[PDB]
Amino acid sequence: MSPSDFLDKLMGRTSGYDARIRPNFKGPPVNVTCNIFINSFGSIAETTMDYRVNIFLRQKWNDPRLAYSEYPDDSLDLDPSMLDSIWKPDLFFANEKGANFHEVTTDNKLLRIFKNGNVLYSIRLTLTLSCPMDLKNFPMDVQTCIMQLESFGYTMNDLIFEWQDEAPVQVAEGLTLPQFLLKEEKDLRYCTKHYNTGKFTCIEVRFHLERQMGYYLIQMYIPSLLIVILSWVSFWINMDAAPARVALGITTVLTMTTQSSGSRASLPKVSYVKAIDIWMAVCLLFVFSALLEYAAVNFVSRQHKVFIDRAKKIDTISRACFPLAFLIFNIFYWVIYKILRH
Amino acid sequence: MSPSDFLDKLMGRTSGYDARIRPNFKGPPVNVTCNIFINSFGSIAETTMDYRVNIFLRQKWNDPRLAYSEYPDDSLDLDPSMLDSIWKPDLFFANEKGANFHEVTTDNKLLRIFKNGNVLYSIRLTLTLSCPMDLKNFPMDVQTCIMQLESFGYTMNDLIFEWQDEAPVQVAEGLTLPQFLLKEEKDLRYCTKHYNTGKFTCIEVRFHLERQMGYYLIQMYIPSLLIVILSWVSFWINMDAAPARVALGITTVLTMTTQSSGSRASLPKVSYVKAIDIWMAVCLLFVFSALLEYAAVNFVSRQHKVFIDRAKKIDTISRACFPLAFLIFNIFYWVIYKILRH
Amino acid sequence: MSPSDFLDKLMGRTSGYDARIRPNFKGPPVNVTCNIFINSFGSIAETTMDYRVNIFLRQKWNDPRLAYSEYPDDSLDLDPSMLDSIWKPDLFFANEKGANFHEVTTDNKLLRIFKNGNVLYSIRLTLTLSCPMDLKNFPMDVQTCIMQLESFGYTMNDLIFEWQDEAPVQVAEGLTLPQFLLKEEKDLRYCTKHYNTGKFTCIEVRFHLERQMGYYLIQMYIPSLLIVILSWVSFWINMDAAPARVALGITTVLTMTTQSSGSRASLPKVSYVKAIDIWMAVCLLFVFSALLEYAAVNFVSRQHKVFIDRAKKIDTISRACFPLAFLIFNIFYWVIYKILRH
Amino acid sequence: MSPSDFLDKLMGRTSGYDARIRPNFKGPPVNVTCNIFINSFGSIAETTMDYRVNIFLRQKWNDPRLAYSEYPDDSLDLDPSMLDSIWKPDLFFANEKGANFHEVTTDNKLLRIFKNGNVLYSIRLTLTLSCPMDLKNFPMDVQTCIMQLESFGYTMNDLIFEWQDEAPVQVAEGLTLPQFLLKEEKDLRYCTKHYNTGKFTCIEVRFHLERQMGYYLIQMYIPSLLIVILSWVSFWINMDAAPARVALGITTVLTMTTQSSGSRASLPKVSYVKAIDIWMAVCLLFVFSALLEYAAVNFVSRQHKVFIDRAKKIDTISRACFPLAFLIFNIFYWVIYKILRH
Amino acid sequence: MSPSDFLDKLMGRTSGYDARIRPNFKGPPVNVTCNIFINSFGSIAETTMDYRVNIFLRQKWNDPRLAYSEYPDDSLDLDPSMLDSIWKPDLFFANEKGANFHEVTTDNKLLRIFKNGNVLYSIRLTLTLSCPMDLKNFPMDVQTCIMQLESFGYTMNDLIFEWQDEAPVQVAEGLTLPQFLLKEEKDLRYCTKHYNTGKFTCIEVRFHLERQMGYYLIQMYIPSLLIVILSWVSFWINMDAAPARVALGITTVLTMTTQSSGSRASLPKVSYVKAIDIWMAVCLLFVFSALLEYAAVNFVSRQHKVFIDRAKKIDTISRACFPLAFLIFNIFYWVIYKILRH
Ligand SMILES: *[C@@H]1O[C@H](CO)[C@@H](O[C@@H]2O[C@H](CO)[C@@H](O)[C@H](O)[C@H]2NC(C)=O)[C@H](O)[C@H]1NC(C)=O
Ligand SMILES: *[C@@H]1O[C@H](CO)[C@@H](O[C@@H]2O[C@H](CO)[C@@H](O)[C@H](O)[C@H]2NC(C)=O)[C@H](O)[C@H]1NC(C)=O
Ligand SMILES: *[C@@H]1O[C@H](CO)[C@@H](O[C@@H]2O[C@H](CO)[C@@H](O)[C@H](O)[C@H]2NC(C)=O)[C@H](O)[C@H]1NC(C)=O
Ligand SMILES: *[C@@H]1O[C@H](CO)[C@@H](O[C@@H]2O[C@H](CO)[C@@H](O)[C@H](O)[C@H]2NC(C)=O)[C@H](O)[C@H]1NC(C)=O
Ligand SMILES: *[C@@H]1O[C@H](CO)[C@@H](O[C@@H]2O[C@H](CO)[C@@H](O)[C@H](O)[C@H]2NC(C)=O)[C@H](O)[C@H]1NC(C)=O
Repeated sequence: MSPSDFLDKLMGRTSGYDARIRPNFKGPPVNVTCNIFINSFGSIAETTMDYRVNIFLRQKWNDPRLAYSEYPDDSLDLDPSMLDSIWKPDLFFANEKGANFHEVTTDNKLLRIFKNGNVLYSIRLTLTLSCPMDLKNFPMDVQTCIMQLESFGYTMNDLIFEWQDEAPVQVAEGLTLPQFLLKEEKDLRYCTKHYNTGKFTCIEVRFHLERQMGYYLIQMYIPSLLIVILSWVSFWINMDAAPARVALGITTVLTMTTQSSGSRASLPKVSYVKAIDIWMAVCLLFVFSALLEYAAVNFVSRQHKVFIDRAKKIDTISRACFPLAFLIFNIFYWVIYKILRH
Repeated sequence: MSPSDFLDKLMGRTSGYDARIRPNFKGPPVNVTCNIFINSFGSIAETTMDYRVNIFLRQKWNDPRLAYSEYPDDSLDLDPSMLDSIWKPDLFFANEKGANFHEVTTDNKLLRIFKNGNVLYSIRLTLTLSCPMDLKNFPMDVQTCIMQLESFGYTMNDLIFEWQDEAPVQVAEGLTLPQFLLKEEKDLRYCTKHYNTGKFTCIEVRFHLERQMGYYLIQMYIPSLLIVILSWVSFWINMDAAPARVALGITTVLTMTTQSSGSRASLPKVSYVKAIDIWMAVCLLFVFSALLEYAAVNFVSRQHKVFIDRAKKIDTISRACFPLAFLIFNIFYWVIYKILRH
Repeated sequence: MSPSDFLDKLMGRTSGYDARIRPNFKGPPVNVTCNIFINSFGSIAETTMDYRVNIFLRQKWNDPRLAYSEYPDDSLDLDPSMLDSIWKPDLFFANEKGANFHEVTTDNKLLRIFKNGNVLYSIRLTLTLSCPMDLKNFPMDVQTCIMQLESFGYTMNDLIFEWQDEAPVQVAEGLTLPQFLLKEEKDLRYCTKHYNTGKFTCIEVRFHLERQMGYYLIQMYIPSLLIVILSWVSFWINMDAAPARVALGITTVLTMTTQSSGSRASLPKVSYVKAIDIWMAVCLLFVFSALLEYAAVNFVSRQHKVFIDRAKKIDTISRACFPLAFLIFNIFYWVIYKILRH
Repeated sequence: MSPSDFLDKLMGRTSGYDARIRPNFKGPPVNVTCNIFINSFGSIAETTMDYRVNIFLRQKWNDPRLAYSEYPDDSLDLDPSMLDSIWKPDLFFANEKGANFHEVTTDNKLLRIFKNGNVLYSIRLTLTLSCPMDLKNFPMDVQTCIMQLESFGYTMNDLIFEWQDEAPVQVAEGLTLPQFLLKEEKDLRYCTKHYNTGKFTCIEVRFHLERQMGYYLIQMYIPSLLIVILSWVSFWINMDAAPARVALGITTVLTMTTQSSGSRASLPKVSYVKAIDIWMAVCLLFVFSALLEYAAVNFVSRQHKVFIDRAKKIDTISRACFPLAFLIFNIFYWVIYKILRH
Repeated sequence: MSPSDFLDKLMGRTSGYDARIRPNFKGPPVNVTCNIFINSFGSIAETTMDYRVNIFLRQKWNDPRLAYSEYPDDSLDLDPSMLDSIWKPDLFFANEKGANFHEVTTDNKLLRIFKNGNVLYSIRLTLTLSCPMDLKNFPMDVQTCIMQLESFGYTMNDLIFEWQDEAPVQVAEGLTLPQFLLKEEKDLRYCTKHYNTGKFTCIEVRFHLERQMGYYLIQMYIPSLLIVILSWVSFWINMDAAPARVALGITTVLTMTTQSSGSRASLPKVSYVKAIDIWMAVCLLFVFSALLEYAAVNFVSRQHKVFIDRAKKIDTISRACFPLAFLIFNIFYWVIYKILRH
């Protein structure tokens, strides 16, 4: 017998199957088991606070009205064009901003019915899910991206969503990200919603992303430290070398400003302060104070042996004072961003 | 009895229900109560003057032709595919530039009919609403974003829109914005339209957004002030140090110009003047005048004891005159932008 | 009687109404009166030469086959889903690159039929209309944007388009533009097309846009003038101060180049010369000549009393010669761009 | 008689017209004459190698099965909704990456049938056609854009495409391009394809685009030449002026680097060398050699009358040697890019 | 006889053809032979890790139920509108993020049936395929782009995909890429998938892309080397020339920083270190050490004949030491990136 003809007998008007009535309409709720396979992951943007995924979604549930025993085959396949003749759960993604299905060649959907009445429903789709980001410690920050699966109009006494026991969420190997690193550990939660109407089923997954630091370390932190160090060689130059010392100080200030201005074009645009901003401001303050040191030294010396000793004392003190304060600032800055980060 | 079969009897040709005829076609107008739940908020742009939202819209009204008493159930659910068989209000958003519905998995729409005839209609959609912006005080500015709900072809004697009493507008917790802060207070208005045809119902909501200032303060205002201060140390250098003083002045001017040029790439593009532009121009004028001070001083001295006293008097006067004028400008600038802002 | 049932009798097969036959098929042409209400205006781009509008379009014409007298009501409303059962003009926008209708909630369309047979047809749509731009005087330029309404396949002996007498075009209050100013005066034209087939009806509107100048004046013209002025203080420095004068000249040249390079990132990208480009080049030429003046002066002096007088004469002449030529250039530049602009 | 009723008799089941059978199914092939009218032209990009057009396409062919003599009218118009009931050629654009039709108001399509059986089919559509570009001589380059019209599944013994004799291709007046100039001369070709199946008809048009040079000349070539000239004034300064000469040389190098860095942001991004790159590198090499000249001169002089003569000889030789080599390079560079360009 | 009427007899209800039943439903699997012709290739982006293609896909398989002998014609063509009445393989692209078909003029699809029952199915479509990239050696890197063809719901005992023997993959001549070079060699693989359900057929192709180096060599590597060389001329200047030597060193540092900042805007944005970053950092370290050399030399000399000899010894050693270390670094850097690259 034709499988299509058998499916017609199973789900036609003579059978009386109603696609708008859920299975077990009188008694216990329907239990749906879900799996997610992630094919691609990326397009993480802070201007819109969202990311893009391409996933495989599989749902399994039992429909006692679809049980059959006459047909020898143990499974039956349904045409994607007739999927509206069967009951399906009204799943939707809560934090979703855009989605679509895939139609290249044939429609990317599959539905299978077994002898006992179990239904397997696997579909492929692309999502744009929103995720808030903090960026308060931007060079050293960890972000969490979630994905919520919810029912639209069924309460907990009608529909229940559960994760699989073996492997709910899997990620294809070889995926890379230009800016982040996706950790292998994932969390499965129960974010049940409580409204006036009642409780609504909802399951959640969490992804942890860590940002790499090599480019920032080699392109922003090291040159700033080198410029700050170069600003210290003024204290080792003779005090009667004003056209050299003043020029060196002002050119170090200019170099610091050009470095900071160049670094701004390749950073996220936010209105609040970040750790790299704090570092940049402190380096600018250091190279700014280095010039006032020599300004104070030149005035005291010109004032008319005691005067020329006091001017030299300031240089000898500064030679050891400036690196010590810089080191104290460095250790304070690094411990609170590499330890106080959980 | 099947709920779908009962709905067919209620809204079929035998019943004679007409979807193109509003409820109470002869007498009083229809009253519609509206709720809005905001899921996401962002994508605020000044180039296009618009923002993006993802909302839940709920409408409630009474239809006496849909009252039923035979069916034991107190509520009935309608299939989203047959929503064209029932009368719905012709609501639309007046300041909308783009909208779409959501179809991932099942269509994201719901319609419920109660025994007395009340109808609940909840749908999910994404909007692109336009909002004019001023940006005349750009670092310290407050913007207001509105959302207008209007009827397309029904006058006030046929259709009336009202807000809920309990909670018209709600916002999901945890929403963040890269540039603005959304205040918790919202306004509900009655922006009724008066045309030649007649009065048309319209309700409005207002959102207040405040821009943060930490990044601008730490990256634009402070370095400019530091450069202006550095330009003042020329007055404390010996007047016979022309290769030092001239070089310091011209390098401070160059540093100011590089800072201003670097800051321009990360600002909104408008054709009118802003407060940050005023600040930048004043700082440039100060560092420009500092060099002319020394130009005047070098000429008077070379002219051939009275001459060398007059040159020193200018330096001694400038040492106190320049910071005083800068302080006066600072307090004048800050009070009119932090007080005269309502 | 049901209005829908009456409309069925009026426009059914028993009536014999044909939607593919224009009114007055044998005799005089159909006269259509048009109104346009503009809701939003913006997204003006020079890379693609186009702008975006959101408008309300209303058309009115008389159909003698739709006259009715039995029904007491003075007006009848047609369902948007059945709009294909009535004859409508084949209007289209000639300079249009993209358009779409609005479907949020219900379709944004309306059709009304009166007793005498008059038809009112109001619809809402979004356009992307193309407009060529010159940008030859870019800081001080006026652009004109047009909007053409044309018939696709009807000649002047079948279809005629006319503007309203009272108010063809209206603009909603409160619209702002980030770069331009929209003048309140509009033009109504008759841009009838003449082809081999015959004359085709076409009406036109014109919008005048003026660009603001405050940002450009405060950020490009003033700093360049300040740098040019700073380049003149070399003539007031002692001629035996080569490490000061040469450094000041070359640093002014460098500052001019940095200002010009920074200003380029925020300007329209075209391949022809603009007024701001002319100004930038002239300022660079001035600061370039200022250094050659001192180069000539240093050589004549070293050559071995008559020689040291000739060198001083050049400085004394230049002190008055350079600002005079700059002033002459300034007045010549400004009069031809603020007067010869119509 | 109704024209629609006559068309029904002409192309109904009683007539037996088959839309899947080409005219003259047994004998000679069908000859189709094509016209193209271009409404807009632009959006030329090198990152994607494509351009955008909005055109009117007209096709004419003879169908002997559609000849009529009973109806007095000499022409008949077909409804755009019933265009699938008639045979049309399967034309498509070979180098097309994206296309769509226009539906604002009514569908922008037209089909007319004459008494002898001739068919006129005019439609409006938007294309995104791909064009490879070289950019090897980027400031002075000419690009050619093509447009291929091909049949999908008909060989030369079934379908033949021909251009019109009078005016195949026309361009609307007033079109402007921000970067290129469209020449008035166009080419018509026969790019017939030869495959295993057989010969397939294909016609081609070519457009020639020339890039303007005013902006590049006034903003890149002239300032570089001015900086190179400024680097030559070191040879006219006294050899015992090291803090002036060294500073002038290094500042000219820095100015050259800043100019080159600023110019890079507004150029096409390719991985191969361009003429502007060659010019930039040569200018940098010149300003680099100018400093080594003075480095060599200072060492020879300090070495301890014969020594001080040799140092002066180098300066006197360089004063004439450097501009001569620069002039030779200039004429060599310009002749091979303005003559060897065909 | 009409070919459409013959096709109706062949694939109608009287024939009993079922489009949901694969050929040879009881026995051996179906063998499908595939060809791919690439029309365009480009839009390679590292922010989204994907590329765009426009291809022709051809599939051939044998259907014994479609064999015919009555009709004299050796081939029959099927209408694209009725393609759902025939069985087609459920091919899909595994690494695909977006796809669409082409409808300009007629639909771009073709299906032919021969006498023995063979089916030829050629269609045109556009893809957006994802490809991970490394960019760890960014100036000198080779990337591989794949394209996977897979079945959605058929195991290896039902459906098998094979490449053609003669020419599976062909590329149109004249294709260019702004950044890469496409090698002429391609690979054909068998990437069969093993799941819990069973084995699924899958074929793969690989494309090798090489990045050109001319622009990077002429714009980044050469100027950095020139600046490093210019930093070495300090060792040939007299040690008592502090205002010259210090200024030259600090200006070389500033020039290096400006070059590095300018080069950053035109590079891919990643968070890990690249070869160009390593080169930039080493050049900055060299120009940084050159200034400390003179700082050490000036202090030793001022300390108060033995002292003035030790200071000169450092300069004489550095004159040969610095270029030697630079050369060693250069050869080490180039051999490990031009040899250790496979
Ligand atoms: C769906 O799962 C729930 C949870 O296991 C089932 O509800 C339980 O059913 C068992 C019967 O074996 C009862 O003993 C439990 O008390 C039920 N749980 C609760 C909280 O009441 C439910 O039966 C399942 N649905 C179906 C159709 O089997
Ligand atoms: C919709 O609301 C309006 C406003 O309350 C109702 O109009 C009023 O109806 C009451 C009857 O209880 C009258 O006493 C008032 O005079 C009415 N207001 C006005 C301004 O005339 C209207 O009845 C409501 N619609 C329905 C169907 O109940
Ligand atoms: C549409 O408008 C035109 C222009 O007014 C009408 O044509 C005129 O009709 C009057 C009749 O009252 C004649 O006296 C004029 O000579 C006509 N103008 C021309 C140029 O011939 C036309 O009648 C209108 N259409 C309809 C249906 O009334
Ligand atoms: C389409 O055009 C071709 C080319 O002119 C026609 O083929 C020619 O027909 C004439 C008959 O007048 C013959 O004398 C020529 O020998 C034909 N050319 C070739 C190359 O064989 C063809 O007849 C035209 N199609 C129709 C339907 O008229
Ligand atoms: C599809 O191709 C496969 C592989 O060649 C065919 O399977 C083989 O069929 C031959 C019969 O000529 C057997 O001798 C081989 O043992 C088969 N291979 C295996 C691995 O069992 C298959 O018959 C082809 N399908 C059709 C419909 O002809």
